[PDB]
Amino acid sequence: GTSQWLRKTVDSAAVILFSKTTCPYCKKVKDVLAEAKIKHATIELDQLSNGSAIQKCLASFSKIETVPQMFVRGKFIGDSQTVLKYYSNDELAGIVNESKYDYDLIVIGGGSGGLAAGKEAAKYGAKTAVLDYVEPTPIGTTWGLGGTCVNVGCIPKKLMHQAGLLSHALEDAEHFGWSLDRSKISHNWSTMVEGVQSHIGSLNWGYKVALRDNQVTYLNAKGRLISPHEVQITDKNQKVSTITGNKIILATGERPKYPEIPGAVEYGITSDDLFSLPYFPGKTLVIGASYVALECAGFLASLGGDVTVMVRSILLRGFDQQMAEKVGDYMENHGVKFAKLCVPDEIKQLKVVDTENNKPGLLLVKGHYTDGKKFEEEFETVIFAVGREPQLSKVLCETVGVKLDKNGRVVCTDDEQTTVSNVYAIGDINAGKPQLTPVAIQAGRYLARRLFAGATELTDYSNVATTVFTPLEYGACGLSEEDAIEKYGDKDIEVYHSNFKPLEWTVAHREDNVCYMKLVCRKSDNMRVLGLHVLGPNAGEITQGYAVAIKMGATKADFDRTIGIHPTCSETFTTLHVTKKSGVSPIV
Amino acid sequence: GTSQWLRKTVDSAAVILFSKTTCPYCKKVKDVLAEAKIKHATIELDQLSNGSAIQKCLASFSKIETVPQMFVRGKFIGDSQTVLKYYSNDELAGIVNESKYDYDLIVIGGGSGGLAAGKEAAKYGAKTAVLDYVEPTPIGTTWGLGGTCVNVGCIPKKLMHQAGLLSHALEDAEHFGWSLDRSKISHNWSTMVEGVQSHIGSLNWGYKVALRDNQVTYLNAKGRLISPHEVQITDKNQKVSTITGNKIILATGERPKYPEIPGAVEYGITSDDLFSLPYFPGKTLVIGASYVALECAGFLASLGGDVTVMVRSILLRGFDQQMAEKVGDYMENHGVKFAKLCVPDEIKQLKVVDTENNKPGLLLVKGHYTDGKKFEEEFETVIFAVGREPQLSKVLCETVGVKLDKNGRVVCTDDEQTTVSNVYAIGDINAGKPQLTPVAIQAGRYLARRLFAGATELTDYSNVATTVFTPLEYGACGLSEEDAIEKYGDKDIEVYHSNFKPLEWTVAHREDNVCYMKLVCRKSDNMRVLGLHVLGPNAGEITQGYAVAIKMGATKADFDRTIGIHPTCSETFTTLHVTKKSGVSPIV
Ligand SMILES: Cc1cc2nc3c(=O)[nH]c(=O)nc-3n(C[C@H](O)[C@H](O)[C@H](O)COP(=O)(O)OP(=O)(O)OC[C@H]3O[C@@H](n4cnc5c(N)ncnc54)[C@H](O)[C@@H]3O)c2cc1C
Ligand SMILES: Cc1cc2nc3c(=O)[nH]c(=O)nc-3n(C[C@H](O)[C@H](O)[C@H](O)COP(=O)(O)OP(=O)(O)OC[C@H]3O[C@@H](n4cnc5c(N)ncnc54)[C@H](O)[C@@H]3O)c2cc1C
Ligand SMILES: OCCN1CCN(CCO)CC1
Ligand SMILES: OCCN1CCN(CCO)CC1
Repeated sequence: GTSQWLRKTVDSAAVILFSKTTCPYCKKVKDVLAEAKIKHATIELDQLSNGSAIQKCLASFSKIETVPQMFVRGKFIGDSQTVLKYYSNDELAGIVNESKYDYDLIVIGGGSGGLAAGKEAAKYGAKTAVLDYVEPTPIGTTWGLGGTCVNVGCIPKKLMHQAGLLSHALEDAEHFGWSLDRSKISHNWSTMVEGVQSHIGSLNWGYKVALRDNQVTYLNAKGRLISPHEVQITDKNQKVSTITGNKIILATGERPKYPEIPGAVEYGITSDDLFSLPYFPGKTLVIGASYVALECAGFLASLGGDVTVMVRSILLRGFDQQMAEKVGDYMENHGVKFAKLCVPDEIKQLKVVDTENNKPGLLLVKGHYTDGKKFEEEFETVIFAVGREPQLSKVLCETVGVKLDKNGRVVCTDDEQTTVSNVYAIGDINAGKPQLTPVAIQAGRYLARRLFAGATELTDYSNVATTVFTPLEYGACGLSEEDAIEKYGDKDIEVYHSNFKPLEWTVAHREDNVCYMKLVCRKSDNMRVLGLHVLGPNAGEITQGYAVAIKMGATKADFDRTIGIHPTCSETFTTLHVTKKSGVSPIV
Repeated sequence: GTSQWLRKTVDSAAVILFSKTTCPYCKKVKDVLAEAKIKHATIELDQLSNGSAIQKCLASFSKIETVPQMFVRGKFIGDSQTVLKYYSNDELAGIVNESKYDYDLIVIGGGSGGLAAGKEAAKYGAKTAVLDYVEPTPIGTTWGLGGTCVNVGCIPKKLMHQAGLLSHALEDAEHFGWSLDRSKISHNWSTMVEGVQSHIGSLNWGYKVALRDNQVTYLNAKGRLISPHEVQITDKNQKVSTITGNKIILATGERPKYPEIPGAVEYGITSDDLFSLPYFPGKTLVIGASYVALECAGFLASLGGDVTVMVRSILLRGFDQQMAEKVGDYMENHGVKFAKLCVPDEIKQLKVVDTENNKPGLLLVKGHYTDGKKFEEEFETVIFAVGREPQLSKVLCETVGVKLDKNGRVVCTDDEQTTVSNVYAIGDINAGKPQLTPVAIQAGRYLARRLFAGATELTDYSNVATTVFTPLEYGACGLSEEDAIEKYGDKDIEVYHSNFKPLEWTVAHREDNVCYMKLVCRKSDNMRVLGLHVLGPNAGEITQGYAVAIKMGATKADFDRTIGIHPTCSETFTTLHVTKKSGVSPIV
């Protein structure tokens, strides 16, 4: 296995030094390379348990068993005397730059995963290019470098959520003694958008600086993989050229889906448009029941808007359905209207958007309920949040041999390798994986280290915690209650649960017995915690730390023996005692 | 060991049933006892690995080896036929009520620990009395049932902290698009206090109802332990009587210290007075540098007050001093003045408090700095926060034989037992233990289960997480960096750290590179996490979950392999990479 690891590492690293921490010759070479500004990976064999075996195995590549040993792109370059010879003869720069390809790595896609992968690879001397292109939405919306999360996802979404949370902060402040006249307080959408967009702009710019400062080539160009090592690029001017790369990372993400009904593309918008919308949405219909749908509906209602969500069947399919119902119940009790068991048939235009005065248009939405009654109501804005999908036939020619599944996502090994052995895929287009920004980042950074620094660590995609930033937030890590029961059987599952009330809600006169948490546990495995679920404020902060404990195999006894921090919401996880099977009420 | 456990369990339980989950005779007895409203502990031997040994060992108490076996106060009462005989002859109630003592348990002190202990004990049939008396402060302040945290500690402190946090919420709201005129917004102290006190009142009342509903006797009386089983009580009317108890729990807590300087008792106040203060403090001097001092100074300044903290030497002695300095720096940058290296000499009165119009008085504080310069400044309110101390010579006669340490705290075994074998101590008066409400609660609940339900589980007092609710909150779990270095040596310690910026602070134009976190790790123990530290918003929610992982022995690798929740503050713990020894800046 050492041999297989070493051969893969040598074949793939751009520039790599096999070293020992206590060798002056190893240090001679490192100082030369640093002085010449030559970035490289380093493997200190005296820090590896099988370093002595690695050292002997190196002779199969270099005919020598000593350190240091320098490799470039699979070729043994030399020991210390040889490296210094190249340097003193001004030959070293040419040696370390020789490649069959323009780049060691081409990343197609400049989002959460691709930027993380490209930046990390460049640290080890990989000559890296990152391609990013944002295809405009149907109304023409585009944005800068950084991907979905930065421009039209997690970042603006949570900032507008915070704008919404500040509404309840204004309400609460009076009860806590602050003297303010709410009846003169209103929200200005475009002032909020301008602040959000200024921050996004600082991220776009920061990423461009980051890539420059790491000697990564950034091309604002659409990339298309035409053969395993050839990426055809089309720039702003429609100029087409081809660049070649040793390793390719596909990191192209997804875009919103539209339903195939008249008027949807012409008159509706998606989340891609919402976060830079130059007019206030006004009275809004959200069609959809995903976390995007409910998050957007939620903050729009807390900003004072007249909001309706059209739900075909259930909320948050794939999430714990008890929690999903509690999430939606809170929203309905706090101003969000729900058109349940309802689907849209047609969007018709009644007024065009006012580009000069930044006012929405007006739309007539026709639909129908399962009981046969018709839905017909006017809205100023209609947001479709009915799923997202990859768009790879734009990005890889069918002839390259990269296998997709029936949803168009890339079929990968557990080390992100596609069916084309130099081509990898990370982030939302990697089939089967949780579609989250920190997953994409960990996947890309860890992959880059395996490709170019000899690492072995894989990304662990199990028990990845999430938070839905609805008006009352929902954090989760692990299995839903229903999935646990399906997998292990009802008799092997114990669920501990409790309502709770944040201390902050007491003086503010908010609800008893609405915030809620539970631990879904496996009886036959020492009451192992299979799933953790919390509905309450700051739910992402609550949940995150428990994800470490769940990764480590926490049991109910581990939660019990831990002491709470008081007064917090999270501490209630350390004193749960009511089981669902007991039938005792969880209210407090 | 089974024999020692069984003998202790039988001797101590008030009413206990040795049972098997699948015995109809065991169920006959349980239904009788439930019908007769006889509360008891139950031990299901068929759920214990050594139940068959326990079953045989029971014959040494009962001459029989079958289940069920019922015991009362150390006496075998009978099998099923005998218990039913007592019931059918109307003799059972008398049997289960016979005791050498008025109570199975007397709790002296109705605070966090004592209420938790008393309520839990009563669940197992322990006839329980809880005594609580609040000695008035020097200005006459008193309050109701529930202890320090409920009335004059964690609960009002965090509510006033929230009032302070809402100030920054009003500031932020404008940047997020809300239109409000701050120049007409002010804070009303007494409106806030009235809300806080209404909540506290609901807790006082809830505890009284809770005790009634659990058949606990609540005596609003000062208790004094005069012999191992005799508690002398003095009621509101100065009527003195004696009650007897089998087990005694001392749970009497501490009160604020005053320095011995002229005017301190006459003209200053403490936290005991602050949380119900009927006048606004106005321009305030806090003398002290504890978490109480800094928490109180912090919220008073965020409510708009003119606040100074007088610091003799350092902040937060006993806490990580890097974090303490960052905590204080934030406060100084946000309106809190610090009189450093300064001590008070004299408080003189310039105006008496206005009891009719609810306005503060006025005080002249004279003090001196270490460089010899004099301190002389006027304040409307002076708060002493210079430590807390037990007051047990009021509570136990010296002749009883309960050993105290040199600070007046009770010297306990690891199961809370004092040097008097039926007398236990929990909470703040238990020497050496973290002085926190959830510790007191876990200690009392777990002790009650050992005394009256045959449990063996001890309270684990190690790595107890904390949060200081200063304007920028500070959460911690485990060792300070300096304590780790002292214990293991600098060469065995690695510290990973980073600044961060909450997403909520971006649009709000708050500080870069002020929030901060670190993991203090042990190199020779697989990079075990010895201490976790975070300065930032919602720090108690951030910290809590990690305390489970630290309890389980988390390493740096366990943090790394866990995926972040984005966007949160807490996720930065999952991607730390800068070490202090590297010298690389932690800024971001
Ligand atoms: C509204 C919304 C809210 C969200 N909120 C959260 C949240 O709170 N927390 C969380 O963890 N996740 C959240 N997500 C998910 C997160 O945004 C994605 O998981 C993440 O962005 C995926 O990263 P990626 O690198 O796979 O793709 P992306 O970030 O989508 O980046 C892919 C980039 O490649 C570009 N591209 C596509 N094709 C090409 C091509 N041929 N050539 C060049 N460039 C191309 C794309 O235009 C894009 O810029 C949210 C998503 C949405 C839509
Ligand atoms: C300002 C302040 C803020 C705090 N904030 C926090 C925080 O945020 N989180 C946290 O975990 N901890 C906090 N604490 C600590 C917490 O309050 C204590 O750890 C906790 O209250 C100790 O509980 P206890 O049961 O030991 O004693 P107490 O809660 O003090 O209860 C003891 C009771 O016994 C009464 N008593 C005393 N003698 C007698 C007697 N002879 N007879 C009858 N009754 C008697 C006392 O008057 C009191 O009512 C704070 C403390 C203070 C002062
Ligand atoms: O989109 C469906 C995602 N789904 C929700 C999160 N789940 C994990 C937490 O319970 C798993 C899958
Ligand atoms: O009052 C001193 C308390 N002190 C602070 C908390 N510490 C633990 C977290 O680092 C331990 C002790």
